[PDB]
Amino acid sequence: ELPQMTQQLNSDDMQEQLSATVKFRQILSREHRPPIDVVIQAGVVPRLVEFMRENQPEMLQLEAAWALTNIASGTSAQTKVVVDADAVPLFIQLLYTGSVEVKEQAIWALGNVAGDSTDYRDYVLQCNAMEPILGLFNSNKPSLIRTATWTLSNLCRGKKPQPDWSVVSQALPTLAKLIYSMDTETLVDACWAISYLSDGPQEAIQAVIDVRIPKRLVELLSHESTLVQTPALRAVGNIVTGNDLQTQVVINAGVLPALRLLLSSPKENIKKEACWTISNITAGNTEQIQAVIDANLIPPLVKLLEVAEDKTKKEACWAISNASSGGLQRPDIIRYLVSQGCIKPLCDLLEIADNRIIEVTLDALENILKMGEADKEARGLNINENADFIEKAGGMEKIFNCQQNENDKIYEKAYKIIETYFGEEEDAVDETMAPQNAG
Amino acid sequence: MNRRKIAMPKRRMAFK
Repeated sequence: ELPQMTQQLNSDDMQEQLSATVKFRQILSREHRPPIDVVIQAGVVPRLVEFMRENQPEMLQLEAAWALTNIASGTSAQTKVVVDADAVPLFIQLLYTGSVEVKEQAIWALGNVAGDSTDYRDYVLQCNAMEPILGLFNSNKPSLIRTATWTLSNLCRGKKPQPDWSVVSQALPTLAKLIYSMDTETLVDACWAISYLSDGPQEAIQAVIDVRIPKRLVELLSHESTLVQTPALRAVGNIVTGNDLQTQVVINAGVLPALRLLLSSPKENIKKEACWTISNITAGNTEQIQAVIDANLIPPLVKLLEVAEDKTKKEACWAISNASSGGLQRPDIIRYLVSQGCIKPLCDLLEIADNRIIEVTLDALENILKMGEADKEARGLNINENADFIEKAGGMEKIFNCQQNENDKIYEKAYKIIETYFGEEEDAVDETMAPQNAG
Repeated sequence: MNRRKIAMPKRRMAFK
């Protein structure tokens, strides 16, 4: 019964035009195997697009837009059809004019369109949707705010390329309020949108900080739902890729104790992101490395370095290694790391199959040795305590083998460690290793 | 301070 419907939708009688649009909208709503393909191939999209113009009944506009939305929320190719019919600008102008039911349809449509790819995202923005979308967050209608937030986050999503910052940054003031919503889905989507916005240059991080977002985000790290934790954690982590002052705002908002909580999350990936986040704080200045230690984060970090999944261990190793940087100007830090038992896990990690981490791990071990060496030379002792700890943990053997690694920098640092801190007993090797090695 | 994440991802639709 479809070629009939296609003709009833062409009738100049406004009465039949509606009846037809309504029948389309209904089959297009079937839960199981919607007939989106068949309806598209009957050529009726452009006809439905016309039914959304200003010069049309409020009741017809609704049904046409609802039908099209059902199409645009299908496959990437069925969304493409709706976009190629120039439906976006009419969806957009319906956000101003239309009633609330109509607004909710168009906002959902534009969300599905904006979420298909970075091109469609830019396209929605170029068609000046930002202005009307923001205007929706007055409605005090929970389901509409929920939807508008979902769409909003899709306009911010994507790093390569980033969206036009001068446009998407206009949403910061609204989001700043949205992360106070009591509707979980809203809250979640608002946090995603912030995680995307904060994921960029120092100018973007600063925008996030200047609307006072970071205070609230830190509070949200202890929300009961991991659906909130995740994006919130991520936004906070992105802020701390920034400079020392930026990082300091998040520490000042209470992020270290919240990170403590997350280092014992049931989800492995929350723990991984938490480690990453802490590692970017121990990459910070000496006060901040001390703040990390004062928040009792080292002990769980060390525990994860020994028993966590590999991806989590690498991130934890960064956190502990970055922290030993500050050990050359504050030797208390290294002493505390050592005493917390981080030597054996760092050593055991040298055999991981990742040269990026082996390097970081050797840098951490060198810093521990340099502090152990300056410790014994400062008080006329004849032994490097830290060197003996590394030796007794089978770390000497492991560092020794790193000289048989293909990366020249790894070999060179390992060679240096064996010569400097293990002098009489373990030879360093020079370059007859012309049959190279690694992978 | 030091390191971007491996991928922005942590996107709502793709993550875990």
